[PDB]
Amino acid sequence: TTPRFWSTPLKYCRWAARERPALFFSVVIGALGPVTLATVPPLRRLIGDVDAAPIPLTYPIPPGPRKQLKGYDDDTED
Amino acid sequence: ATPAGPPPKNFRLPPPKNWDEESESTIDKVGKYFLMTEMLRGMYVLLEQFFRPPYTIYYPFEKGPISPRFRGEH
Repeated sequence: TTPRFWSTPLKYCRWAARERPALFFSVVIGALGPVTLATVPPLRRLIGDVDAAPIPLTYPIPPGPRKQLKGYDDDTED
Repeated sequence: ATPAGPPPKNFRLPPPKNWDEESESTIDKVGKYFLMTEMLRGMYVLLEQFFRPPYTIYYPFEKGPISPRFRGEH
């Protein structure tokens, strides 16, 4: 009486929603993970929702040679 | 089991209905299951009783009713 998935895929899906709701919708929620991983970030780019840059978690050492500053030397003390 | 004579009209039940033939929508079926609608309704009944007057009397300062026919100590 229970439908078979590989012969009639859609009929099985309706039965599982109605007769095994906890198992069926776990698979549906579990599959929404990958679905939003494919839809939203492309969607967000189009609307202009840009990703924030990472915050610094270490001292941000400036790239390049040292600037050769002249100021606040020892003669400036006192 | 049945009385003698012809079977009572419509005594035989109709055949069982398959899942496919149930006259109730999936959204309602899924909603009641996950939301526990009939359990919520039963809880709501208790709140209605929570605000109704209690039946308790404060014995021995108050007494329950007895009749002139009441049979106690001889």
